[PDB]
Amino acid sequence: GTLTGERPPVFWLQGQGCTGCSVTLLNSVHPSIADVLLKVISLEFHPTVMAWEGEHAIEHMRKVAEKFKGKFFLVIEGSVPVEADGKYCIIGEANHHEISMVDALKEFGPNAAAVLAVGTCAAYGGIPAAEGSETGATAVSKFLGDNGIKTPVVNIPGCPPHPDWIVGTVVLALDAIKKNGLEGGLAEVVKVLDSDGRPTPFFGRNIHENCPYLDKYDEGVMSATFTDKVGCRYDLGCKGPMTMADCFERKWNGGVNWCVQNAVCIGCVEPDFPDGKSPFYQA
Amino acid sequence: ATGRTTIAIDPVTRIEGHLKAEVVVENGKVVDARLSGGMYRGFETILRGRDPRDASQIVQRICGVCPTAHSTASVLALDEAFGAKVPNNGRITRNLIFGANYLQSHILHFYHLSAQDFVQGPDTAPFVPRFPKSDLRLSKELNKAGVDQYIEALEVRRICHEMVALFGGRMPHVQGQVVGGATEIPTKEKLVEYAARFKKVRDFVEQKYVPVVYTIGSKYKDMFKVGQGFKAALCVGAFPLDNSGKKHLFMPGVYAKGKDMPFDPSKIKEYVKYSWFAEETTGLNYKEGKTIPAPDKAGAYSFVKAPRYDGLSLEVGPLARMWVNNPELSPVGKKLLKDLFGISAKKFRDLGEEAAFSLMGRHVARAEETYYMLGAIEGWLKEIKAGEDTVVMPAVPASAEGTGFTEAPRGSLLHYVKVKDSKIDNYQIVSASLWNCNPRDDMGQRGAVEEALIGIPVDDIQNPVNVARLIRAFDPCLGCAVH
Ligand code: SF4
Ligand code: SF4
Ligand code: FCO
Ligand SMILES: [Fe+2]
Ligand code: NI
Ligand SMILES: [S]
Repeated sequence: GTLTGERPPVFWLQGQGCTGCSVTLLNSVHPSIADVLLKVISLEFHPTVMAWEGEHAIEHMRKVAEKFKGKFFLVIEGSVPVEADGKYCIIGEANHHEISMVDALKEFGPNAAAVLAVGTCAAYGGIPAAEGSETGATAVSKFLGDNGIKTPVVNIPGCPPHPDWIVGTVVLALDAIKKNGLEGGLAEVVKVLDSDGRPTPFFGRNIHENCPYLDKYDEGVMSATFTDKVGCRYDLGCKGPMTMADCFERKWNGGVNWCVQNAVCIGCVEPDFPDGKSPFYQA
Repeated sequence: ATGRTTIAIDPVTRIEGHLKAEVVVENGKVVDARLSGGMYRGFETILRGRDPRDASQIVQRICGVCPTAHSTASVLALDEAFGAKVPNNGRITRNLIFGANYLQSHILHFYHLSAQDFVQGPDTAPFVPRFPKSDLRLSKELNKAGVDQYIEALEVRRICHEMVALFGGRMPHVQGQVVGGATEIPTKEKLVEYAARFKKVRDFVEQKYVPVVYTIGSKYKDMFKVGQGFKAALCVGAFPLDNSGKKHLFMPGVYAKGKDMPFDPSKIKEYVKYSWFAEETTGLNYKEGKTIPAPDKAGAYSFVKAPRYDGLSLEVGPLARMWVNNPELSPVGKKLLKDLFGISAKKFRDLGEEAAFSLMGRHVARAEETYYMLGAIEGWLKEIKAGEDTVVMPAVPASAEGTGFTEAPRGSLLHYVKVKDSKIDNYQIVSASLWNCNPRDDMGQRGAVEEALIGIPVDDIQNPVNVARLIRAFDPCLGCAVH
């Protein structure tokens, strides 16, 4: 990119998130996050990093949204809680009126070019929707569907996702749009999503079938302590067999480690995370 | 002479999580304040019924900026409950995992959250638009140094997360801390990799970060004269330096009404009159804590409970820890205090109570603490033994309890777990930004940041920049505060 190139507007709204999906993106190696912000996208609203604040920040987003109606990208980080008339997540206040996450998604969702549900919470409900919760935490695609909102959704799950999955899905979409225009481009993106809405370049391969300890699994050679790095981690709770992600190859944090080498995979990109992947430390 | 204006800010930006601030301004100064944490998840109820070992993964999702802190508190609570005896080398490995994220978090806070309070960024989103009169005082050269350092700090904080991941697996959300220790023995080769990254971080902290905080501070000397609040602080201890549980890098203590006092955790109670929880749960110590949301309860204004220490409203964080422990100041802090401020100082308390407990004093304390952590990490790199085991594998108990105490980058953190029938019966969390960003208690006493807002200058109601500047000095993380 260039400082002088075309950069589409992005609004990043946090519902029931932990900010981990923003922090993971800050860890992008190639392109660096500086290059993403200055050369790839125009991040017009993001509560963690933007200059302005309060009702002024909300109104700035609304002004951009009107100018780019149908064309902005809406990132959602966290689930959307529907109980108690939306009161479990208030994201702002303007005109003396509080704005719940429910309100915000109903306002901006219909007018986005696409909604990127970043993280397992936004994609599938995640920890806020797990057993023992009581806020009505809802995944983005389900909330939009329940409310008659037809805007395309792309899920980029993980708790957190790898930065390469987030940046790479943006690049996939921008490439498709450059070639085909907005509607033709988004149609080409949808064609490369799996049944759980995940881009197959990143989520189309199984961890276990590509794992370097697979020979030990087949031999029945299982580590009995976490620090034994020779054996397979299945008896310690590894969920690699049920997990679709490319972590075995790209690894984490500049390639320095990944979950299976260090401890176990907990299945963090899967629709049933956490409850269907728990207990974490037994098979 | 002017009358009242009431100013609501939602969202407060360049913090973590969901915060509304409402201040009453009269005659150019804040005279009242209310802070509202506006998002709830309910980790304390989600955790019930699970295998206790799952907690050290689940709890990290309270917050993606500080997950190693919750990981640490959780494994310490599980260690106690299970009777797990962490091997010496595992204690040190944990300190290397967690200490690297102190570096990440403080650098993120100063540059990527706070620095735009004083620095104009480039003329493109997310750096514009902003208040037309933003009170940005730096020369063209020093403003450009701030921008250049903001950009460099994006790389440095990423390198800090590589350091975390070397023995932690990945970051955010480490895999490498469990009950019984750390899951990966450090190898000679990976210790070389950690040290090489650490050198780059050290150089940035010593040469860029600590000097820029004092230098920017010297252009905002008025910001050392406001934001005192209660001038009351808490530290619960963190980073064990041996296997006795009695010696720590940060030692515990309370400071209030000009006096040092011991820390007794039985004196913690969480009040809820002004919080969205059932009235019958007010005033509980964490060992008997309850979390029963009441989002429609009249008069309440926050999902943050109100913790009080023997009735006192205390703050937490780098200022709190550095004031309680009173370490020697960094060489470059000593020099710049003399050169730029005319202050002769050797130890942290030589700043004096008023300047330390101030808006800019909290930024200085955080920079000094970052420098202090460098020496701790250097010591752990000498102490660790490549190849020595870092974990034990304990059986899950049927019936047990435990408490883990540590210091997250933003302040004091404890997790309490009670196990019954081999499952979590209760899990209670009392976190750093809980201590800072809470609402009034049942007696009407304000939370620490609410009180620190009193007296903040608002000479221009149309550009009320100092309200959120004060809030940002405390590095709020509302995901932690509410959980
Ligand atoms: S370590 Fe996990 S992913 Fe690898 S072979 Fe064993 S069970 Fe499969
Ligand atoms: S290895 Fe498993 S737990 Fe780790 S990031 Fe990949 S999918 Fe998530
Ligand atoms: N640091 C941090 Fe997060 C907060 N507040 C915790 O604990
Ligand atoms: Fe709590
Ligand atoms: Ni946090
Ligand atoms: S942390």
